[PDB]
Amino acid sequence: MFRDKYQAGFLNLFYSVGSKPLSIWEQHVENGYIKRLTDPDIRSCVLEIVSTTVNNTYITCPIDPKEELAIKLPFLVLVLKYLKKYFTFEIQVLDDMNMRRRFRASNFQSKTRVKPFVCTLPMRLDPGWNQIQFNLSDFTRRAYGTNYIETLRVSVFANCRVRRIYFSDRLYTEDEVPPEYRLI
Amino acid sequence: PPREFTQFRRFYDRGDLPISRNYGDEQGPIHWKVSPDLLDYHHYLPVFFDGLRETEEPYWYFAYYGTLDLIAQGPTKILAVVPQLIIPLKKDLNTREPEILCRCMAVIQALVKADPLISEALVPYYRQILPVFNEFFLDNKNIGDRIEYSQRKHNNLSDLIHETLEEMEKSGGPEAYINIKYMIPSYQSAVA
Amino acid sequence: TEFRRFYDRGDIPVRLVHTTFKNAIAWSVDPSVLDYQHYLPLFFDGLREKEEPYRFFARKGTWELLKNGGTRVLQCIPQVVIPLKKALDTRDMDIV
Amino acid sequence: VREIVHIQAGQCGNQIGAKFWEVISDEHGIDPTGSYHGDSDLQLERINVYYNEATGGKYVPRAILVDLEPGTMDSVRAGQFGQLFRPDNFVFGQSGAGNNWAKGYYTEGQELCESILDVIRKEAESCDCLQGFQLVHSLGGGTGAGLGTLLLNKLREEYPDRILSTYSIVPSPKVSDTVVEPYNCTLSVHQLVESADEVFCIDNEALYDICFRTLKLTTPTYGDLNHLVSMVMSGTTCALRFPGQLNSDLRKLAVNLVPFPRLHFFIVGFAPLTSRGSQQYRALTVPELTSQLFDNKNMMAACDPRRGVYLTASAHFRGRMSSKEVDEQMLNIQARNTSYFVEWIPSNVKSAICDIPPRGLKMAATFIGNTTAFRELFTRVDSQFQKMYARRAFIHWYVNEGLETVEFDEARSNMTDLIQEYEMYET
Ligand SMILES: Nc1nc2c(ncn2[C@@H]2O[C@H](COP(=O)(O)OP(=O)(O)O)[C@@H](O)[C@H]2O)c(=O)[nH]1
Repeated sequence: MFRDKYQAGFLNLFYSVGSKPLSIWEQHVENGYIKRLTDPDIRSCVLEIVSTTVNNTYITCPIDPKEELAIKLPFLVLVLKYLKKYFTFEIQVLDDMNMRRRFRASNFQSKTRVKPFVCTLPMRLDPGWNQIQFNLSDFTRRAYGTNYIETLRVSVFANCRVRRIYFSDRLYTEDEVPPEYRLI
Repeated sequence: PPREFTQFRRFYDRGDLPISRNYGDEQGPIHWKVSPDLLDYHHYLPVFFDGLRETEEPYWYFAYYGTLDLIAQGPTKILAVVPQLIIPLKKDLNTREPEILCRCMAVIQALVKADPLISEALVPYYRQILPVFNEFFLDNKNIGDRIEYSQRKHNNLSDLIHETLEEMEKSGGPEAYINIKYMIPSYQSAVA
Repeated sequence: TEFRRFYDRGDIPVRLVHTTFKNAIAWSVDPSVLDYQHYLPLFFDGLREKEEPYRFFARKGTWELLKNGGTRVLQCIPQVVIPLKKALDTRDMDIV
Repeated sequence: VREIVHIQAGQCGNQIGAKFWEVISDEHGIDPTGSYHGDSDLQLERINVYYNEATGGKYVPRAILVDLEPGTMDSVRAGQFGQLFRPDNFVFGQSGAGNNWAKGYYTEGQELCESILDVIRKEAESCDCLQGFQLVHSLGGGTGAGLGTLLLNKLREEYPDRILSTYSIVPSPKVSDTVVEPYNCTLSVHQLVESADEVFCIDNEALYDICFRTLKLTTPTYGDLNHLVSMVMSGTTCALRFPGQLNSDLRKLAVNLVPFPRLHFFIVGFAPLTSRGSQQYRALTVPELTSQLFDNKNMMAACDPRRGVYLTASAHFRGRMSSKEVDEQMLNIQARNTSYFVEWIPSNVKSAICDIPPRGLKMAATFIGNTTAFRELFTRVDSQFQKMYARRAFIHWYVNEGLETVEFDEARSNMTDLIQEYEMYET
């Protein structure tokens, strides 16, 4: 699904100013909460996820476990607030000869092992709002070497404040974007 | 635990100043009979700290806002009275009602901001204070994707804990974090 | 064929011109900047298609690129022989 | 896809908003405790606009109640839908105003601000699409007017794009309830003009006049007047929640009606209105709706449009009707009264239809218009203010707050400038 729809420019997947921004998103909560609130930081719409055990609390898209996304765009951009706590998220991608491949990055990670079934990345952020961009095509060709194929599933875990999750066809720097597709 | 009798009521019936709520002036919530600078700090402020435990007017309104004004106007002198404030402050926290602790956390946040030396002097007193915080730490509620009103009451007690703990952690210095771990297992440092 | 997958989502840079007289193809990407090592095997795969829209694009793109590319075809021979083998072993009435 | 957070200052405003929630819950079929027990699946198409769901199948409304003394909140909790409001939705001050506009704004406003802003805050990042708040307040009093104007500024600062839709009750010019009122309204107008995107004016004198022209209620109470205001609010926000055949929202209405940034004060009206006994005789049709909407005896504003001319107009319809009949009316009544339409702004009238009418009232309509007749309203309060100001006895009450004497003059100068702007635009 998303297969036959037009996919050019920008294509968002979570943005808290719709009507049920998790209408396509699925939430799993344990030892924590998904709560939606306002920050004095930006005065603009945000969602919060906080939990004691990060692995047991996450959001995944799409809702249907058996069904998958057909988004073509190679760039995934996250605009999130770092809560000075343990954070992780994972992405699923298909490759040229049809093997499912998955990346999961963590801030409490240690190494960058690329054993076949799942790749792991350590990363560090800045306290406040971050604007991480993940070029899936570059990463797939760098790690495994296979070219890029459309993206299957996206999951974000607890202890982070997320306000946008959108895809872009190519890399846009600041101000070559819609005025709200950036940081206030 | 019954309502341990508050000294502030006994000081207020005969001698306390903040009765004045009358304005033809560009002034705030409360007024003083005399300028607070002339007052001593060993007698008035500890009594004011005890008054936050009051539940009915006019006692608690004067005590809460009187504490805020005194801590704002006279931040230099409060360092001497810091040891004497532990006992009345510890009385208020043990009430555990979701209203007194909000006032106490507001005072504490207004207290640590006054001087980094004050917070360094509160490091030995963490063990006397934090157990109430260590109980209420994880009382947030799961609502999913829809709305929080509690913050206009300013009564989401958990969120007050997080900011206030972050405030002692910044001003506490080198040994504040390890003491916090000894009281709060689920806390993780926000030093950077 | 797999060539259906790329064309079905508007990835193959070709379009059809209905100049009434002979159906012809137009390039969304000029042949100069085309990555022959990537696009050439896909055009060879489209020959196995049956219905008209993919069949016409496959023939025109394959013949055009082969007859104008030049020496750039030489490196792509081992990659395009395998789809050519798949096309032949169909034993089809008109794919052969 | 359009979620609105509703704000209520005002002893008047809090009562009006409560009756509005009565109307919405009856329309949607909501138990005054928030449990759905209705009969129409269309009621849940867009219920998220006005409500939240709490875990347990309970719906909580996007309602903010603002006051400075707990008396009104105690009355609201004694109301039918007091349990519908989340208990944290209410805030009240601890030092009353007594309709002193300066006291509420200056001394009480600053303390109130740090508390009040943050539901306006945390509703914003969690109301699923914020394209506008909604505020109902009184202008003659001190608590609603001063605090509402102050919060309107903070709403504009924190939320620039979101539409600040405001509904205000104008001081009654023959007699209104308060008499600090000319001072209060003068100071609130200057704040309202610059920040609020839309301002709607209602007069109690017109409401009583309408009741005795149309309703023939021998002895009405406040409940009827606030119910009519609830009808107007239901008609204004109906297009967002329910289907139709042609619909305009708040931003469309701002686009369609506002020709210039400061000419956005609008009159409001509702049809049909009929006495409880004579409704049987009346055959309710589209021409009957059009005649009632544009008839002067039905305007809920103390300003005769016949003394002025129309700039822009808007009409909305609830229920299933033919568009040809509606637009047949919109041409012929536009041509009938060419003496009231400005020559260089044609297309003054706009049309809209919503599919679901309210209960019992099979066919419904709501009219919002713009006319130069607004100039009479500001003239009356200016005339009353002039000799009151001419002997400064009352401003010393406001000066002791901290308000400068020059503050009254800049509001008066802005008021006169606003009057002049509407005078040139007539020609
Ligand atoms: N229309 C209407 N007006 C009311 C009602 N209750 C109070 N008012 C008006 O509210 C005004 C006084 O408001 P005030 O006590 O100063 O509170 P404020 O609205 O916050 O300024 C008076 O002019 C009353 O006429 C009501 O039920 N309906």
